[PDB]
Amino acid sequence: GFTDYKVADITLAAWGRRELIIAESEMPALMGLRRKYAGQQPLKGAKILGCIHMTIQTGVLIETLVALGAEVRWSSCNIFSTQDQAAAAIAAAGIPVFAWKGETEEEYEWCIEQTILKDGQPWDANMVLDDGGDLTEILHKKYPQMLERIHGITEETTTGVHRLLDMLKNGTLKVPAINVNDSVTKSKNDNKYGCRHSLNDAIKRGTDHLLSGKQALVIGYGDVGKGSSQSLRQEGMIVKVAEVDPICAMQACMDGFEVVSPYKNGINDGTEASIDAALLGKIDLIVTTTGNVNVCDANMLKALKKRAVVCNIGHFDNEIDTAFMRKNWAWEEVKPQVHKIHRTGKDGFDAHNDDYLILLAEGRLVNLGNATGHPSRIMDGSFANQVLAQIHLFEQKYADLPAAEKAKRLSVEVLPKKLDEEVALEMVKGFGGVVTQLTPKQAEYIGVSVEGPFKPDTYRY
Amino acid sequence: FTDYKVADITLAAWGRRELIIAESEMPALMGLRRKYAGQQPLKGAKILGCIHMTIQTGVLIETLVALGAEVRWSSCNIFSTQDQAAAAIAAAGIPVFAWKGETEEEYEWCIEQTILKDGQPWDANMVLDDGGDLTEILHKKYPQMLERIHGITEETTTGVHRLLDMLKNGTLKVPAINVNDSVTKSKNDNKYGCRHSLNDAIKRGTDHLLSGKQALVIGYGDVGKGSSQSLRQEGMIVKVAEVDPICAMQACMDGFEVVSPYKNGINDGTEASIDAALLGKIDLIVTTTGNVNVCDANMLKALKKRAVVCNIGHFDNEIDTAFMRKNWAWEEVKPQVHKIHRTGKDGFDAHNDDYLILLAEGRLVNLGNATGHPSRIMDGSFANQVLAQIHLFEQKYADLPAAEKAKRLSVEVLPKKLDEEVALEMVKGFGGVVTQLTPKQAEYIGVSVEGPFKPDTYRY
Amino acid sequence: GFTDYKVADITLAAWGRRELIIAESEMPALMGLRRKYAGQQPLKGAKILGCIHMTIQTGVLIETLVALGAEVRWSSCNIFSTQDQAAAAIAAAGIPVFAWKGETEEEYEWCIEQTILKDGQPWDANMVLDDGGDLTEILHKKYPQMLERIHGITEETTTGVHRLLDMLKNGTLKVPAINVNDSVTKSKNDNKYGCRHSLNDAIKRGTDHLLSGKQALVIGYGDVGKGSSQSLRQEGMIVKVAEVDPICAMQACMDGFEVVSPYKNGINDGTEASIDAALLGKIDLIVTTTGNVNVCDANMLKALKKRAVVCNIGHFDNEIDTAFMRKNWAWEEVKPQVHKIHRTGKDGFDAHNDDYLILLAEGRLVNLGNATGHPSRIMDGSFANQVLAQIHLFEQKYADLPAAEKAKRLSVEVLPKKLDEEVALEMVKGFGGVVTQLTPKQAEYIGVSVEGPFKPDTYRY
Amino acid sequence: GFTDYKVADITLAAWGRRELIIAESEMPALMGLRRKYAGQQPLKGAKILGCIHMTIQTGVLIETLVALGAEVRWSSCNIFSTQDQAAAAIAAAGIPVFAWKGETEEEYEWCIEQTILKDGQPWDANMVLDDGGDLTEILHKKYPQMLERIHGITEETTTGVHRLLDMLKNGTLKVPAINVNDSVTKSKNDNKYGCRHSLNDAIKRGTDHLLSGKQALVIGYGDVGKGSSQSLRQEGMIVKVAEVDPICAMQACMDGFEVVSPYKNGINDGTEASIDAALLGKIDLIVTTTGNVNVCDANMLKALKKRAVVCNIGHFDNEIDTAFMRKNWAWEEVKPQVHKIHRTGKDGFDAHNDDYLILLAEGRLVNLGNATGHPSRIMDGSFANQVLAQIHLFEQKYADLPAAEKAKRLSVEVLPKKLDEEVALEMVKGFGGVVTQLTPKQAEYIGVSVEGPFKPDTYRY
Ligand SMILES: NC(=O)c1ccc[n+]([C@@H]2O[C@H](COP(=O)([O-])OP(=O)(O)OC[C@H]3O[C@@H](n4cnc5c(N)ncnc54)[C@H](O)[C@@H]3O)[C@@H](O)[C@H]2O)c1
Ligand SMILES: NC(=O)c1ccc[n+]([C@@H]2O[C@H](COP(=O)([O-])OP(=O)(O)OC[C@H]3O[C@@H](n4cnc5c(N)ncnc54)[C@H](O)[C@@H]3O)[C@@H](O)[C@H]2O)c1
Ligand SMILES: NC(=O)c1ccc[n+]([C@@H]2O[C@H](COP(=O)([O-])OP(=O)(O)OC[C@H]3O[C@@H](n4cnc5c(N)ncnc54)[C@H](O)[C@@H]3O)[C@@H](O)[C@H]2O)c1
Ligand SMILES: NC(=O)c1ccc[n+]([C@@H]2O[C@H](COP(=O)([O-])OP(=O)(O)OC[C@H]3O[C@@H](n4cnc5c(N)ncnc54)[C@H](O)[C@@H]3O)[C@@H](O)[C@H]2O)c1
Ligand SMILES: Nc1ncnc2c1ncn2[C@@H]1O[C@H](CO)[C@@H](O)[C@H]1O
Ligand SMILES: [Hg+2]
Ligand SMILES: [Hg+2]
Ligand SMILES: [Hg+2]
Ligand SMILES: [Hg+2]
Ligand SMILES: [Hg+2]
Ligand SMILES: [Hg+2]
Ligand SMILES: [Hg+2]
Ligand SMILES: [Hg+2]
Ligand SMILES: [Hg+2]
Ligand SMILES: [Hg+2]
Repeated sequence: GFTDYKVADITLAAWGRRELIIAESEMPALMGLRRKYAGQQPLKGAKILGCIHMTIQTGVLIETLVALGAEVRWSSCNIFSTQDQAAAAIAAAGIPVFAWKGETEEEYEWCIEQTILKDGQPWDANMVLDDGGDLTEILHKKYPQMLERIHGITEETTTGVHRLLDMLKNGTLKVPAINVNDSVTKSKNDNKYGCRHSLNDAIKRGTDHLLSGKQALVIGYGDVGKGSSQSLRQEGMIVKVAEVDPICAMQACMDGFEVVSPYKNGINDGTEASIDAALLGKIDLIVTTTGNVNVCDANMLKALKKRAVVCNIGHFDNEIDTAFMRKNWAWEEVKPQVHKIHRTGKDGFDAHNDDYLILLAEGRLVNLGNATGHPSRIMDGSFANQVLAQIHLFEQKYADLPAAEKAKRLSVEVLPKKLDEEVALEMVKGFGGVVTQLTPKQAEYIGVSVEGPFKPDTYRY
Repeated sequence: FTDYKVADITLAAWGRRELIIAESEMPALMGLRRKYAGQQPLKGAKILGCIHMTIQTGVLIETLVALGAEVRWSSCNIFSTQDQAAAAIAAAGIPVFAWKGETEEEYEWCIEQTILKDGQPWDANMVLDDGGDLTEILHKKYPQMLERIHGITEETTTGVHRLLDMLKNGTLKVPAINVNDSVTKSKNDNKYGCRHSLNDAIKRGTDHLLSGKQALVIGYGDVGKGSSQSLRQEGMIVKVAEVDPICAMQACMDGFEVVSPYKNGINDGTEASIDAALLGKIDLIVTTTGNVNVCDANMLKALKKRAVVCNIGHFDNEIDTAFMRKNWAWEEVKPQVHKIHRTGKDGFDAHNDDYLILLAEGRLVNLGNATGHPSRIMDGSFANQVLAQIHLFEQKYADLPAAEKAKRLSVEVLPKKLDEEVALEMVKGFGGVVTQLTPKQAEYIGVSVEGPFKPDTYRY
Repeated sequence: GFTDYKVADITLAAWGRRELIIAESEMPALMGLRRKYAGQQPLKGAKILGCIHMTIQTGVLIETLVALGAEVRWSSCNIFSTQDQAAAAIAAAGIPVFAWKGETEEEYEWCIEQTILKDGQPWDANMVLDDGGDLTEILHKKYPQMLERIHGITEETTTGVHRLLDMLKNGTLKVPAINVNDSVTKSKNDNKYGCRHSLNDAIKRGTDHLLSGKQALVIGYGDVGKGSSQSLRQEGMIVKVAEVDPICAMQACMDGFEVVSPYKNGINDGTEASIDAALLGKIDLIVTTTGNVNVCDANMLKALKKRAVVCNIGHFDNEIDTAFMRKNWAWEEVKPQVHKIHRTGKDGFDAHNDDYLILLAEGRLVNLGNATGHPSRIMDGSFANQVLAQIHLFEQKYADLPAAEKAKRLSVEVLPKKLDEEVALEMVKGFGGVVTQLTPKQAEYIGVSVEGPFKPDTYRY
Repeated sequence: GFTDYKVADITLAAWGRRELIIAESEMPALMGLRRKYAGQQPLKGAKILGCIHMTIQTGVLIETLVALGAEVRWSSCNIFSTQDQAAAAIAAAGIPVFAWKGETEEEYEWCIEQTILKDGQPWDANMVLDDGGDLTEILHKKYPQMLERIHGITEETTTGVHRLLDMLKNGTLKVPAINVNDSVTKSKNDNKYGCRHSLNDAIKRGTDHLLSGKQALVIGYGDVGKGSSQSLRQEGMIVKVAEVDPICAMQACMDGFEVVSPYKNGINDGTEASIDAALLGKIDLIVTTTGNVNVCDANMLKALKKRAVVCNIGHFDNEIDTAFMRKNWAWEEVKPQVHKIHRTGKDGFDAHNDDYLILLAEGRLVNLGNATGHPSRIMDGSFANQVLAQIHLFEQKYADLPAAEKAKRLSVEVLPKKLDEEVALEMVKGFGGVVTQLTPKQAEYIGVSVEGPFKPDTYRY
């Protein structure tokens, strides 16, 4: 008689379970942790609030946490990112999950509240696993009594880590966090290769456009921008890159991309006159990758080539000024998470109008909104880090420390390099890769253990 | 002017024509030349320099001199000098001791001619090093000169490793700047420089088709990443070896098969541990590690007939060339190309089929068989070298009280703001246009509109 | 009260129409023909039996034939290739179409029969548009009388053209044909670049597998093999290629692939001992591209690495020995067109068994079965050629010619190079591409017209 | 006392011989022919006039002809293409060769005449091996009596075949020819992948310029322009392509290039105003690949970005208007085959002038002029076809045919596909590739012999 969940359709569970059984075979780092630690039950007593895209990959993460002893209550961190078969399979396993594809904002907030509250009162949570910081913010603003008994936060993504550091700087962070994003087996695997796999995927599923021979503009060349640029260049797009960071721009030039600004001399006045209309009038596809605000602005949207695709793969939809488009232009749904936005005006359009843009996932993360996000074998790295981070903070028991002892551990830290390497090794073995073992003489020559770690903490890979 | 030794001074006019082209390819370095000419920030600097005597190094040397410095220069490798570059520098009245094809004895004699002027220690007060050989000779043989030296700026991964070892052991006597770990060095030169120059060197030495053939790249650090791409972009089927599982994961995701020369990755020192089936299919092996003996005698015995062997790490002992010199007959094809006949030491059949081709006698192949990295890439490295010389010279460490010294005795990198300023001049060189953050966006991500744009933790 | 159709769900018509309007914007060659010829109605009196994948792209073709004066009756040429929203939109425009995704063989045969018959009697067809030759063969074997009134066949694909050339050599071909496949703007566009876009697309939709770092074997390196190999390599697969043709093998080597045989020394002795078990045990993905029979045989399937994906992008499913798999192994449906094939035997599978292969689209064309086939901007070339071919053979009126005139025109021919060039020019202008105009001096220098054709008939591009 | 040669430096022979011995190991098709035919001496009595770039590769070809029984007299077909060590090694083997790197035009013509004449009178030539048609033209215009006793011409390159086809159409061709260029193992090997190898090679040797991140324009997208574009794109250049052939242009778009014209709307109006000065002012590198005249004209050269590199890889230097630059601008030699062309005027220049172009090889084929041309393993295919073509025409003995029989055989033909396949098979084996053998059932299914040929003559690969 399990009823503590809300999903689109519980009858999708058998399909979900079939896809989780496949995903386990694609996630050797995560299933290596499930096997190594099952006997010790390192998360026995852990009560984890989780807010991360309710995908098949997240299903394998949740079932690993539970297999190691945890109880969880789960929600998705985006209105369009749930895979309803994954949510159904987790609910069918007796796990509280509140998530469906195509939530309203009001439904999204309700789902997070259903994880925080059990039977109308605060759950006895003692751990947080977050992607983006929405759940972390809600606890700090609305449930400070709950944070007293929470040992830590493990945060998936660049934007969430930024939010945590902002809190730590202001003295408002209440519990220590692990920056899961900045493991190399997360940042330089998931953020880059995941977007390489999933950006072109999402654009094909939404539009079935040919990409070969068409013009793209990628805004940003961080980890997401580098993967996104490759996703499109490998398909034969002519890609131009925009950046504010000249080091990232230098990489884009060396990687074979032209570096351009939407604005004349890179100076945005706020005026239409500052827009490079000739440049934007040639672009078939714009992708935002920044974690910043209004990097695809109203004046750019007005200047884009007719019938251009617009999408965002950064964490939050405000990278694109979709509010401007909702206020001024007519939205025609092609199919779910695909809109033609008619620049002829707000009330009504001609069905054969040529002056439209195609917006994917209403500006929300397009890989998860229009496809299935990153593949299992990539999310293996991110989620093996999540499990190690949950074990570490749970074992430290911050909530039970005296005040003077809390003050010494209240930090946002990354996992040790040795753990990042042990995750990587399982990922390499999963490809059938064979790492060389250093001879004792070689290990002495370069000043490392045969076991590693192999690099200094300053190393950038 | 006679205070120099080069292959042929008559090559000076050609070297000057190529320096004028290189200046047009090096906007970051020429931007510094123009920004700081007025102030003469290196007036009174006396720089001992030991780095590959190429056209690119010529532009560095003339930048230092234009900013007020005096220099004395040698190459840090027996095969890396461009004789036209060394001639142009000598013709400009700068002391330089370098030629392509030095013996080891000539190599040591060149470094000693920088250290000594007219038979006595030069009054040197700055060091610019690539690989640590000059640093090491000053510490072991000329410790007194180090009492008047304000610091060392070190170019390469291997040299920085040697500096950090000295610092660990308390033997380092002057502070150093790790130039290698600017992003506009490590993630520019080490990677993209090898992408440009490895296939260049192979083609000039052998003129072999690369497309369709099998390569093994040992290492997947910055040099191994660039080397793998140099080969893959030509259509090679590239396999990668690594001891670092994170670097191996990157190779797998970059589309390479990750393999070991040894069964299960375990080198037990015996022939039985060699994966003979794997090595018997390899047409090209490239070492990129900065480690010792990563292409060993048993690997060399197992390689496919007529495989090419080369090293692009700093030192020749990545490959066991000593083994080949002791066991096998060397046939010079042309300078820096040898066929190594596996049939015996004291002769070979001119038509023997059982040989390897060794490039640059196992020394850095890009510089030995071609011209190393291109100007527009070395612009990043060398703009960092100039900023690093200006910083340590302005700090005047040799002139500080003992207590002040002990606090400044470190191996540091340049600040990120300077790395970003070098990158911006490189981007403008390509006609790239960086976007300016709005005040609202700068507030939103918590940075200055001017930068720096990233925390020190950021890996790019 | 139109009712002369059978589709999955007429209510999908509005969605189909939205996608057709987008597809028109992606198909400048085909809509250039619709606009150039509308006034002249060159297919006035044409009654076309068509049997080509009922996709959005085929809808733009159909509505082009109709806009130039044709009547059509339409079936799909594959049980899984129909897009139900495309079939619905065509049914809704009052065109007879018999097609849905997931037909049985019996339902496939029934749909072809509904195009051939109108009200229980042979339709007064006078033109055939075919893909693969099945409708051509049915007319020749079962409705020979109908071929007396038919002016010609236009055939889309390599396999269909092979079958026509066989009929012509045996004297069994009754009407003239145009080989549409061998326009350069078909064979060197669709067959190659279409499979580049759509093979990785279909594998991602079916499995969501990471491709980067995994081992593929592509059987064949013709136009489909070339595009398929690029589809996988550009995602970071380690691709090996098999071939029987040493010229195509040479091209694969030069393109940077290792050329291997599933068989020791390339010799299939029919025994397990001739299988290269070491090679096949490292393969994560096998793709058949040959148009030949049993190129992924039972012994190969037994030797494949556990959890390998198996698929076919050739015209017919017998490239893979799926009959062996149905007889011997247990099929578990993951979701439509995705089956795990448990190598543990016939009489039950374990949900958690690790010893299975994944078969896509039951061995049928994977790009059309698991995704949407080639994109509109590629099918533009193929379908502009189809329209030109239909116009040409309909204008020649073979059925109306005296016997001695017929004998001189009974051929399998390609379209003239000038029309291939004019299709190409419209495709290039669709990218914003600008061709140079030869000066008269340069035209004279190379022996051509400023207007083209630019190349001799021998030219291979 | 052999003296019947002229080379730069006979002391380079031992170096040339060392490189020939390495080249033999890289040319398995050509050394397979040497082994197959040495016993039968099929070129016993052949007296071959040869005019083809005097490289190491050409050396292996010459020594193969000689090993099969031929005598030759040799010249280079370009003033800058000779490798002096190769010429020295051939002279040291007692073979008449007249060739050095850096000939004047007068020396070039003299070398060809030294092959034609032995001891001041016509040599008893009976075969011709040409690359570009210059020897063929001289024999037709100046030595018709020598053509009476010649059995055939074997022509290497696209430009030479065009010249033969013009002579055949005008009835002026006096002996039959084999078009070697249009073997697939020539045109789709040498012309494409040779230039892929050798273009970037020559640019790096001449300039040592970084190519990554810079802007290129390739004029033409036939076999040489396809290879050239890839040489540059694989280095990270941003490549734009010009074409007059829309089918070639459609290939460029689909391959991921922007297709542009040096002229506004592609139309040369006779004036500077029709030059797209905005486009050319961004180009760092222009490469001509056309076999046409003045495709990089004076007005394009005036508009190019300061410090741009200019080069040609088509057969003749007149692709670029170098006569304009010689008449109007000051040439500064950087080093051999590298000139800075100062656009500030003819008389002199400032050493630090910024307003110059860098011209490679004085506009002569840049791969051979600034590097070593194509590699041995590619030239293997071309030169195996040359040997087969020499055997074929020498065996046919056209010179000895009566007039009525000559008229039936006077043709420009390609080698049969079976021989092109046999060359490709030796090249594939050279890579370690393994071709699959068709089973009898598969051979019947696709209508071919198990031995091949595998494709119809219409097939384009
Ligand atoms: N969709 C996914 O699956 C996914 C995966 C990982 C991360 N993310 C999210 O993607 C975003 C980017 O993450 P990341 O790891 O690449 O961050 P990052 O810091 O590595 O890169 C962002 C880049 O944006 C650039 N930028 C900022 N403002 C700009 C502007 N106005 N114009 C141009 N460039 C500008 C920065 O200079 C920086 O290099 C974050 O919101 C992150 O949480 C999404
Ligand atoms: N030729 C050039 O122009 C050039 C340019 C830059 C640096 N360098 C030199 O190249 C070398 C490498 O520099 P880097 O910056 O790439 O260093 P790095 O530390 O980034 O990379 C070296 C890699 O070698 C790997 N490795 C070590 N031992 C190994 C073994 N036994 N088998 C397999 N892999 C092994 C390490 O795991 C590491 O990832 C250094 O010697 C450096 O000074 C040369
Ligand atoms: N799925 C699609 O959208 C699509 C697109 C175009 C064509 N097609 C179909 O794809 C198939 C191939 O078409 P194509 O145009 O590439 O034909 P093709 O003749 O160009 O190539 C087929 C290749 O298969 C090779 N081959 C044959 N038997 C082989 C074997 N046993 N092992 C290895 N290689 C073998 C041949 O040598 C040949 O090079 C045909 O059935 C055609 O109708 C499908
Ligand atoms: N350097 C080498 O080693 C090498 C190798 C092979 C061939 N070649 C020579 O290269 C040249 C090209 O040979 P190919 O086999 O590529 O010929 P091709 O006929 O395949 O291609 C030449 C292309 O140039 C295009 N073209 C002609 N005029 C043009 C113009 N004004 N603007 C743009 N495009 C234009 C044509 O449309 C055609 O596609 C010939 O001279 C040939 O002899 C040189
Ligand atoms: N399939 C997936 N399942 C769960 N989270 C994912 C998936 N694809 C991408 N993400 C995550 O989305 C985050 C952005 O909210 C990224 O940091 C990444 O770790
Ligand atoms: Hg979340
Ligand atoms: Hg999120
Ligand atoms: Hg750039
Ligand atoms: Hg040095
Ligand atoms: Hg060095
Ligand atoms: Hg791997
Ligand atoms: Hg069909
Ligand atoms: Hg079909
Ligand atoms: Hg010639
Ligand atoms: Hg020639």
